[PDB]
Amino acid sequence: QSLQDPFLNALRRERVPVSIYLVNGIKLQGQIESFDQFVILLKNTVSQMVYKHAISTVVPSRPV
Amino acid sequence: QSLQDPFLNALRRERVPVSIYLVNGIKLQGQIESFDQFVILLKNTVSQMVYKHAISTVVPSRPV
Amino acid sequence: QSLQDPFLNALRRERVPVSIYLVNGIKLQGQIESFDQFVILLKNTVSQMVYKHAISTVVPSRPV
Amino acid sequence: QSLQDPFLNALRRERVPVSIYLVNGIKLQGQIESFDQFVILLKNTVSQMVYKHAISTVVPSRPV
Amino acid sequence: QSLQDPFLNALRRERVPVSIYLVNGIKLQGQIESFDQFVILLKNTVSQMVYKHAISTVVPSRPV
Amino acid sequence: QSLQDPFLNALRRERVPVSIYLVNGIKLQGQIESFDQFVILLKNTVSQMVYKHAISTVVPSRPV
RNA sequence: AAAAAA
RNA sequence: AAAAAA
RNA sequence: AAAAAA
Repeated sequence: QSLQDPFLNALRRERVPVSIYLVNGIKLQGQIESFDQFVILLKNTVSQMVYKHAISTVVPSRPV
Repeated sequence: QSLQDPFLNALRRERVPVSIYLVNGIKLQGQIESFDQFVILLKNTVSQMVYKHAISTVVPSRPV
Repeated sequence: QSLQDPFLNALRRERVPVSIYLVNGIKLQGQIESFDQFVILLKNTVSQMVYKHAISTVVPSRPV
Repeated sequence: QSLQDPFLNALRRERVPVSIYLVNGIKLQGQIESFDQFVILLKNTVSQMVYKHAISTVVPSRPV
Repeated sequence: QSLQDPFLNALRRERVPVSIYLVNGIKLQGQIESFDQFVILLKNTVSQMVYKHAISTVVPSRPV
Repeated sequence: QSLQDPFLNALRRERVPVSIYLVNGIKLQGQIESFDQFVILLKNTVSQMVYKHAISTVVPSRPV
């Protein structure tokens, strides 16, 4: 089992806007387009690839 | 045996408010809803997913 | 399936200029010549080898 | 075999006060209460869980 | 296969002066003397051991 | 073959004073008493345990 | 120990 | 989101 | 390349 995947899959399904905060404190904003074991694709004006190892937190702008 | 799971599990069941300190010094506050091998679910205004690799310390508010 | 390889591979073939952001905020600019499991080859004035573990994000200049 | 465990077990056994310095330079102080493969429990006024991956050094306040 | 090793082996063979930038932005300069799976030996006035996990980029002072 | 063990082992036996630089720039000074897969034992006023994952470079004072 | 420098 | 504090 | 911002 897991908990990371159902959490991310939910923000993906529901198109909820998230804030992904990186290990350096930088805050990226957009929507989970998709993800795998090591990365998350984050869509704003463009899709960008975010390595998971650089992520602190994934915060939804509203509950799930 | 494990030490991480029992400690985290006790804060979970006992609804103990914790400060989670990140590798960059930032202090997150809330309660542990659940956790898995790589992430912890922290509830305050909302539930954010916190990656364990970004965590320094998990500090209880009261002794457990 | 993978998500990291197809995304990186598309920027490679389509000669798409990318910004690579490091875990320390520094933005590297250039094009992806190639990559493997642990590193990415980035071309600008020269080819530098960038370790994936030092990468936060890989941001395309145009959508892909 | 190992060397990390006999070292920590000694500071635990002997109740020696230690300084654990984190990767961000922060200095935590207390006594090793216990540890496993990934974390160390550090007792001061409260016990807190310190992930090993966030640790630079474990310095005793006196030789072992 | 790989791509990291042929790249480093080339800078080693050809005695090309490199700049190795660390995850903290510090820039070390010298020549790859040798390397393994986890470290690179960098020769200037003295040889020093650089852990790979602390490296951002390996930049040649001229193309390969 | 390994490269890390022979280099570290030579500084150990030859009692060579080394500077150990952390991923945060801090320079530790002393001598290598011993080391294992994950940690290095550094002696100055006392022996501190230094986690390898927190190390950038190990720099000898004299050539070895 | 900056609830966090797109 | 300092093409980068030997 | 801050022997180290509980």
